[PDB]
Amino acid sequence: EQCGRQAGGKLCPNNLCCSQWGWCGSTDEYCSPDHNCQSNCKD
Repeated sequence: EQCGRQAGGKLCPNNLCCSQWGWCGSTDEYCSPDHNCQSNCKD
């Protein structure tokens, strides 16, 4: 994994959102609170 609780609490590079599953991206499945985004989230 890349970030979040699945990767030692790491933040994503380049201000990307960390999804609920520990992967870095920029779309709703990664960034939305409705999808349990972990960090660098949108709204």
